[PDB]
Amino acid sequence: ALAKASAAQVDWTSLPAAPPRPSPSAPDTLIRLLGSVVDDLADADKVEQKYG
Amino acid sequence: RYLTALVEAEQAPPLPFTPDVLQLQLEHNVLKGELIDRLRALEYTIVTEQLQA
Repeated sequence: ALAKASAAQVDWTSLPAAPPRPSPSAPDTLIRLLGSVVDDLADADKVEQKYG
Repeated sequence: RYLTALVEAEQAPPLPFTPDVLQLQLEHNVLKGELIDRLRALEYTIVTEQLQA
């Protein structure tokens, strides 16, 4: 029962929790270069992080 | 994507469209002649206003 419980206890078929992402805090230089585009790129990053 | 966004940013133009320079110089020359003729008519009326004054 101990061996069975230990084997059952872990989900090898599942994917582990990646480390958490703190806030972006984008730099003023990159913002000055790309004012309006970083929002679209961040949305695409969320889309790819969820789907891809 | 950031590379392409930067290359597109630097290579983009001040305007968002492609102006047809010929039609713009056409409207410019027509409007110029209408403005010169308007100023000449206004000087023509100003002569009568500085006469009444």
